[PDB]
Amino acid sequence: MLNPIVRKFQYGQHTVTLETGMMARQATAAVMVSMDDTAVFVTVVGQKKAKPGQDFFPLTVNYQERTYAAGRIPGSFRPSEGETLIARLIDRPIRPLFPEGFVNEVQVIATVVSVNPQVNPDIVAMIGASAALSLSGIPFNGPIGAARVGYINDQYVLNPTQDELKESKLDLVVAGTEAAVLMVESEAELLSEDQMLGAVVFGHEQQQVVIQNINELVKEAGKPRWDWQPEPVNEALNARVTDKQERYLHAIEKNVVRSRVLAGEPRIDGREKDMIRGLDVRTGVLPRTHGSALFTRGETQALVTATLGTDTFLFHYNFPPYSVGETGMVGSPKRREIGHGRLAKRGVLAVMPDMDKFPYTVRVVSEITESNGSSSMASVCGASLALMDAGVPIKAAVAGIAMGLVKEGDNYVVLSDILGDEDHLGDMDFKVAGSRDGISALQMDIKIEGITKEIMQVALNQAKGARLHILGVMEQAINAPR
Amino acid sequence: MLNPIVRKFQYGQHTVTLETGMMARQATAAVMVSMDDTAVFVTVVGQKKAKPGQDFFPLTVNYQERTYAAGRIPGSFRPSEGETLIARLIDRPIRPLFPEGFVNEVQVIATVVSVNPQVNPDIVAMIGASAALSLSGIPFNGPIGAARVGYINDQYVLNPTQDELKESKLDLVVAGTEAAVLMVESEAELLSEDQMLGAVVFGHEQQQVVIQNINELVKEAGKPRWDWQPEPVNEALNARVTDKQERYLHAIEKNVVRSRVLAGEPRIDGREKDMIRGLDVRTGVLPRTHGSALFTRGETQALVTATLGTDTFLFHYNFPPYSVGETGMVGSPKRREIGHGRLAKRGVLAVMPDMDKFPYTVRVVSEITESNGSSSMASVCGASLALMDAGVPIKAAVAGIAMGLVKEGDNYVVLSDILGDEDHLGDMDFKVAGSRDGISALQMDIKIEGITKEIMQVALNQAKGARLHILGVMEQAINAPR
Amino acid sequence: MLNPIVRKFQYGQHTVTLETGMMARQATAAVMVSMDDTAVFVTVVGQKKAKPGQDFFPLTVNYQERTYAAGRIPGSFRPSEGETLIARLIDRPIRPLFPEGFVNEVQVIATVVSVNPQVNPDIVAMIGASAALSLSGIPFNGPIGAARVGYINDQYVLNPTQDELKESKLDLVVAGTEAAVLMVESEAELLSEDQMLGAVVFGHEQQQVVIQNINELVKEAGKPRWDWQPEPVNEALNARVTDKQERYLHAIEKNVVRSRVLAGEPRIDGREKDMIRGLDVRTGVLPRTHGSALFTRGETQALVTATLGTDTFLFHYNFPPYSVGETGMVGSPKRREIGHGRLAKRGVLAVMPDMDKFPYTVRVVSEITESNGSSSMASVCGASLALMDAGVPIKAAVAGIAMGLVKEGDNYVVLSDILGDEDHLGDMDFKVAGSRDGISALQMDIKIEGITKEIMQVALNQAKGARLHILGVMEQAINAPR
Amino acid sequence: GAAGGHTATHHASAAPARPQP
Amino acid sequence: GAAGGHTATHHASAAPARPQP
Amino acid sequence: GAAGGHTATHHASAAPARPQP
Ligand SMILES: [Mn+2]
Ligand SMILES: [Mn+2]
Ligand SMILES: [Mn+2]
Ligand SMILES: [Mn+2]
Ligand SMILES: [Mn+2]
Ligand SMILES: [Mn+2]
Repeated sequence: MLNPIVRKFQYGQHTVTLETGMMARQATAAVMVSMDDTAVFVTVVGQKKAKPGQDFFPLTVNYQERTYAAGRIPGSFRPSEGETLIARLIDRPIRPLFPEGFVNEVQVIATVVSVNPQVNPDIVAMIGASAALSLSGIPFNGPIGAARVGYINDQYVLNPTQDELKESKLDLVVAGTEAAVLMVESEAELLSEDQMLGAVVFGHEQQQVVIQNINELVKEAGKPRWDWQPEPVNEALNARVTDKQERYLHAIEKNVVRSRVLAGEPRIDGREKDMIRGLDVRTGVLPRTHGSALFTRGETQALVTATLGTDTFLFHYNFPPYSVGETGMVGSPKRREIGHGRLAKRGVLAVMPDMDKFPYTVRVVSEITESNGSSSMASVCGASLALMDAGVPIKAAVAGIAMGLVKEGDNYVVLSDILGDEDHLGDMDFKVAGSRDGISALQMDIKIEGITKEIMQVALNQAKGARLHILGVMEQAINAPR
Repeated sequence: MLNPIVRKFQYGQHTVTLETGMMARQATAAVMVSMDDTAVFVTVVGQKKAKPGQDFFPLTVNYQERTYAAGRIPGSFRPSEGETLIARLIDRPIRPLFPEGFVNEVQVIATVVSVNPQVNPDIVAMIGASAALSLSGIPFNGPIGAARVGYINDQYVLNPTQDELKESKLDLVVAGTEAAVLMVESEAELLSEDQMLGAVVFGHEQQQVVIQNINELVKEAGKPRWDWQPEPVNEALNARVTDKQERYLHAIEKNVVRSRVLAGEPRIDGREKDMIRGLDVRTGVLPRTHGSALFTRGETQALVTATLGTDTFLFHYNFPPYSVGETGMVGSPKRREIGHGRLAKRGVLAVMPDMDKFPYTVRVVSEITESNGSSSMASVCGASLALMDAGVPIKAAVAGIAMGLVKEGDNYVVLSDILGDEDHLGDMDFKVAGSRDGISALQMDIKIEGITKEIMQVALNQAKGARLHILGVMEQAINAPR
Repeated sequence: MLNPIVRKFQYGQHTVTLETGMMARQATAAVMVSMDDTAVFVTVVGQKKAKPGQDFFPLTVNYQERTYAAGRIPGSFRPSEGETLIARLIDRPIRPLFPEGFVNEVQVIATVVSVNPQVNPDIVAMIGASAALSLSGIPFNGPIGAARVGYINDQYVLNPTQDELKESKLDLVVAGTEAAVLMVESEAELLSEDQMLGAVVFGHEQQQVVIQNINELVKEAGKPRWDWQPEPVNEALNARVTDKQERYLHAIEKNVVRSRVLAGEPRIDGREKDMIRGLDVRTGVLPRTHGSALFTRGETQALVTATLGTDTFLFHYNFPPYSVGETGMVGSPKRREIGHGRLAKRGVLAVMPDMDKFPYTVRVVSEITESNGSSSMASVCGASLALMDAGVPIKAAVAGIAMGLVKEGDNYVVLSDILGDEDHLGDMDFKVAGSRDGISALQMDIKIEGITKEIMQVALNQAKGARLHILGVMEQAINAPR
Repeated sequence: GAAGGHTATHHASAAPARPQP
Repeated sequence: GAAGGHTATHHASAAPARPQP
Repeated sequence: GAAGGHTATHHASAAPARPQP
């Protein structure tokens, strides 16, 4: 006999249905999530025992859309770019919630079984993974909420439909727990810092009903929590022990950098907390392409090209191994290229001219020749210069930067233009792209609690000045498209 | 100087030519097989020495059709689904003939060099592998025969042509040695148990001339038999030592189960030898698809969907890692998905309506959410309910089951609805699919001698009742297509 | 601040620009090479430390053409066949210049950023790799030159354009250092031995200006040479210690063969220095194909087919694992198939009939059933017989052979029809294909200095007789296309 | 409206049983 | 004519600087 | 009819030989 445990709740203009304890019973947990007519079957399998010599935590999130979900039969057609991006939209918020030291293999599989053309399955899958990981018993400090925030008629809209996104000046996706925001992925039409930040708070407050309803479902049908504890801290072994290529467990060396930044001492390369690296802006680097640009920000360089033809706006991103001075594979999008490429696309999509004024298919290819701090934001700067070189009449010039944060108690330091080493060690990756008048793209990845409205407001303010500084240098080289 | 050793023989309405000892001389053996105008060049390479810490026997059968075989040049086109299925039609009968303990790496490569549009290369390749493995000297308890059995005008037809298959009510492929039948793969238009069984005996008796002619070719051109013997049985170490997920070398634990079944004691889960697991039949599970069905047979569950469009009948089969409570890859057809998918397709193809009465392209996708005993037969049950939900006017409802056999001397036990653990330990995998009036699909995989007409007749009779029981439960939910 | 070091020089009818020390600074070296409007960005990364138990030198050359280079946007489109062949045109000359014992991982990545439709990027990429490897500091006994040699109006043309190649009777690509020639890859319209050899000398003398200009660039912007030395020769362990399948560190056993050949003693299989293996020529092997041929040269056999249809001349080359008596993968072009296939294509392309006289698409597929010495040249012989079997009116019959050279001081031995074992041990791989009147294809791979005009002239003369001998046997079977 | 086993239009279930002769 | 940083039509550079308030 | 080396229409063979000067 099969017994389905069902909980329904109102979420904006939709009803979210959660079913468990019936389908896929050999999985650690499995939920059928339905937001109106769109449905995603999410499963989580966590291995009971960790492997002997495991150095990292293996988390694999698999997203897959079925053709039968829309009621279609495939023609002449390995996950697509859209499926990989949504898989990362699930992976990013859930990853830092597994306790420090947890090494067991966990796999999340989300498959779309039904889809309404107006309701996007990406939010449905994120709620499904949040429900499954909480019902499983696997140590997971959730549950998380998922909310898409629009901006129609100067007002924030919770989970706007595909038709409502046409009127919206914002496509922000926010994820986080009851305590603090974890992820943020968005695209905007040059909105101010307060408008962008207000959207993060709006979505985080609205997604609380999702967290509350998963919690109650765990109280009713949740499997007993995994009896797990990390290997105890041994003090006997702990207390006993400018250029990136020249400089680069050393947990103590990682601590020294963190303690130096909080004290107010110069950074690893010698810069201050708000200083930007050496800039080099160039236009017309390649003779046979329509537009070419070579943007350099310290030890981060991008060779960006623009091609005109007769999707209307294509963006490609290449990350070769020689950018970091290493020998790897080529052509294979290492769980990065698709993510950073769409990030750089969202930073440029706002200033792109209308098809009525400029009826041409534009493809932008970014080549990362050097990487030492956010090559995705360097691609945003390079794209703007390459489009102006090609003769593409973009509304305004666009630049991007990456921001870092080290927080200790109530003492926090906002870092401008973070390095490769400064990423791994910070508590918050913070990428802002936009023009002199607004923000086109905003990305957040937070791992700590205590991150509030004010701290994020100061972080955006220092990011705005960092953006305006590069835009000033960019204007000195080129300021108008052919 | 090259000298070809040639032996020709009559096989039905064709002449089968076997050439060896001339082409590909660095291979352990190599035959050029020609049934009339269709030719497949089959090669076998067996490694002389086994690897140090090898736990299993590595057998790889590679089938490949060349475009020049039909006299064609490729247009805009990794083995296809048809090439993978035929590779398994060669792999299945040859695998259990290698002596128990043989661990050396053996690879069979069959390439089609010529093809008659009427004579199917699949039987030609199976004879070629049978000839090559026997001439090689590699320990192989063959040779095996290969026969396609049709059913035209109430009579069995040996190796029917593609035009004769249009009139035939049967497409049975049988393989086995001189002693007993090993494999069976078929598709039928609701034929009785005696009609299906008679076809297996007919084909096995007709393919004896193939075995006799390979034997004579081995007497003339066969390489000296490999001087091989397994590592001796050490008694010093041998004599010294309901839910599937909760319960699951232990050769003794494997023996305990076998001895329990033969004695007449309840099975691992507590069922009797002819009892079927708990059934759950559902219709209309997904809101955005045309037809949906959720079929559950104990701990085996399948989410099956049906899609209508304007090959006419497509069948897709997905086996995700969460079905067994494990963490594996997704999207990659692990040497299963293609095999079980076509098996479930053949079980439903008989009841599918004519294109004159129902002119629509139908795609059926099966999602294995739980697996503990033949998820392919659960897909047959799920497809029938999904088609009736979609409004597809199938001739009759169709269900499937897997059967097992433990034989010891003359004492044998026929097992109904076998578990995942009961497969590995049984001597015969036996899958029957059909309606209340006949058999649509029948699959056999036997590893033992002494398997006769009577024992297989009792096995089918218990399978028929097992099929009728599920069909009765299926009728209680739905009995007519919209 | 970024400072580009630039050196320009005249090369034939073009100006070659080399830029370094600005882009991709974390790579061991990186050059932007531009021959007129065609540009290839070449990078080299060499690892500072070698891996513990490394047995071979890992060199990976990656060539990739960008669609934005020609100013195009991709439609509905893993490196292509053209990209893989050019990658080998870079790999072949650079590989034997790394000192004996060098085991560190080196990767060369060449990406085309701009392309003139008349100037081929393949020569540009070869100069780029030569410049990068010399500027890096990594132990590399270059720099090498790169030259394409044409033959218009009985005169040699340095780097002919795509329009000039239409008039040319030669497409020879030569690479080598200041001292000696290393590689040679060509295609010709039945040119004499002196015409082919003169082209190698012409190109090697013309490419000296490339070597001179890279040297000066190293004097100005070259990184300090890597302080590297191989593990010293230990004498304590050194002084202490017909059929191919039956016969097959043993550096002493490798030395015994080399010393035997130089002395004048019979080869491993028993042949003399100019003797050819046992030949078997057959026509009409497969009944359903248009033309079929089975060519056997000792223990090297090729099943070659020809298909007619209504690129105009397609050539496919398959190298299965059973050809050497091994068990490997199938379908995957192991860094060979594409190389040997185009080699065999270039050997047959000269005698192929005009589209005006014979307006049909011809596809030739070669199946290597046995391999023990240059299966690519056996494919040339097999193709000529298969085309004549199909009824394709080729201008003349074409055959191919592989030649070897052992040199010691001034004593050298030219080997005819080399074995698989005789390749690994020789100093020069030398493949010649052509008719009775000229040479269609010529390939060279030299690893030693002292290789001069006279020695190569004697090597071609012995190759010509070896070619005429097989052509005589080929004529005895078939001499006219249907 | 919703997806899953609970929203099924038709349903039939049976306990582990021995089939009729 | 040529490719690279040297053949650039437009150029602007700045030393590591603290942005304006 | 059949495939292989035996069904070949044309055939020519030669023992290991030294080519003519
Ligand atoms: Mn799932
Ligand atoms: Mn990061
Ligand atoms: Mn074969
Ligand atoms: Mn099985
Ligand atoms: Mn490069
Ligand atoms: Mn070679």
